[PDB]
Amino acid sequence: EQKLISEEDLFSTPVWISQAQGIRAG
Amino acid sequence: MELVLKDAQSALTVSETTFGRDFNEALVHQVVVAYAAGARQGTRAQKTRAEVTGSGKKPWRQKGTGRARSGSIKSPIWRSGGVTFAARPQDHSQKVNKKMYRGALKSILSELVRQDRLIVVEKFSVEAPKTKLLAQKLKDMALEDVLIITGELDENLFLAARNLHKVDVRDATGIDPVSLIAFDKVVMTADAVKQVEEMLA
Amino acid sequence: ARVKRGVIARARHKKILKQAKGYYGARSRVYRVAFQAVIKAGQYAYRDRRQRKRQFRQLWIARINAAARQNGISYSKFINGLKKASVEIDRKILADIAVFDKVAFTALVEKAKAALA
Amino acid sequence: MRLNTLSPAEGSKKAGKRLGRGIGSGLGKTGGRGHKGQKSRSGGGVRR
Amino acid sequence: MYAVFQSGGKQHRVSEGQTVRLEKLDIATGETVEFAEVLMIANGEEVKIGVPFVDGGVIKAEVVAHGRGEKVKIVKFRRRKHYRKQQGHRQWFTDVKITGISA
RNA sequence: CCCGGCGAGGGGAGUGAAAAAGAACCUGAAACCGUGUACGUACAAGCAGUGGGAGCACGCUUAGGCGUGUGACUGCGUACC
Repeated sequence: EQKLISEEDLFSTPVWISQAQGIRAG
Repeated sequence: MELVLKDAQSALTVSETTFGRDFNEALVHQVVVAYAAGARQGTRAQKTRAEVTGSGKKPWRQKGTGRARSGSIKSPIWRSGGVTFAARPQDHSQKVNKKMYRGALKSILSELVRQDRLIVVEKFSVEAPKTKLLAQKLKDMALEDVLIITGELDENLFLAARNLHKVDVRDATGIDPVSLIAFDKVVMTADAVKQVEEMLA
Repeated sequence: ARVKRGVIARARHKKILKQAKGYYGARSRVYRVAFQAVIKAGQYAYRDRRQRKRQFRQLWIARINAAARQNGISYSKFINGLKKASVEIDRKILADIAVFDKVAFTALVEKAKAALA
Repeated sequence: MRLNTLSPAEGSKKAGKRLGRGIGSGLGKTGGRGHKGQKSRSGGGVRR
Repeated sequence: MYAVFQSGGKQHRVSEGQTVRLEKLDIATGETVEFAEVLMIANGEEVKIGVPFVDGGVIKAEVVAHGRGEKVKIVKFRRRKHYRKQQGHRQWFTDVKITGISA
């Protein structure tokens, strides 16, 4: 036993930009 | 201006300007505050954001992430490594004018007379260096919580008093403002008066 | 001289949640919401101590009118009648008398009718 | 005369300011600096 | 039998044995007060005022209690202008028991 | 000693000054989640408050329109920074 602690957890961080979509655009 | 000797019945003539003058409350207060300040071990510190251990990588960018902007993991808003205005060791002592100190001693001593807390004797000493011996004497004099000031640094008297919590022994040269206040009664030898008198004059 | 805040902060928050009992939802549970609710309670409370004095007089006036017209005179003339008869019984008392003693009120209508003619 | 019967001369221990401590103090928020501009800033202001 | 009288800069309709709460009167809690300015007396029959006040009309009463009413909180609050106050108030009163309506 | 998969969890007894000190073990807040009694609500529209204010339920108001709870109707009312 009952340690109950498998997880690090050490949760991951995404970065940075997949989508840069417009527009205004000028 | 005469202070009556306890048992010898030989009154002692003292300077009214030293032992017979008015109580200056504002002055005495200032000297007692500075003595207590003068007794500090100004010993402390904390860590500034410069002294917290860690590195100065930006934890995560000036833009694009949904989080609040960061610059240092040691920012004082952050958990760990706070202390915006960390302490240094410092000197808490204050200046006192020579004259303001002496003026203050005289006012307190003059009050002691008026409140019957000052006790004059021809002699004050003990035989063997046994606290028990002193204890017997003090009961006999009807004294309990008391400061003893003697003519010379008497050693037997000095040794016998050390374990008695309500008793302290002092030579005239080593007196201080707060001790003269901190005890119910104060005992001085004839010799002790003459030395204190010359000192304040 | 490090000061820990837990004891004082709880007491200050508890006073507010106590003033907010009976409010709906977060307003009686959640400090941030309760605090805004308790102030506004105070704002309204102050104001309606002024308003309360307005509402009651309008009620007394409205009732005297009905009772006055029952004895065959309008409010405006009845009051004028009482003034010129130097009757100074106020409308709190008159509206009370209008309800519980219709015969005494009729006697005040005559008193005010005599003066007015 | 005891260590708990001594008190300061009248008017001699003025309490001094503590800024940014709410409405009642009278100097909560902004801290006597007004709003914005060079004088309002950390380290902010001009030389002799 | 009831009567009408002025005392707290306000008027009250009262009968014998009734207790009525007035503005503060400077009278000890066992002494007797008279109200000699009475706006109406009504019994089987009813004598009302012409000249303000009943001619032969006197109300006698006994002071029973001085005290203060339940506390009320005053709040002032000017939104967005960094301004607020709070304040307390308790209003004084005297309670009197009507012991005689003299017609 | 029981229920219980020769289970996990319980419920008993016993130890223990006290197990609601019993191994996610000193005390043990709110957010949040629960069960239990009281009152309210399926014709009534809005910073949900406050000023009135009927009815019902408690505590007798322990003889007297008193304390609490709830509170239909209605009047005033566009949160903070």
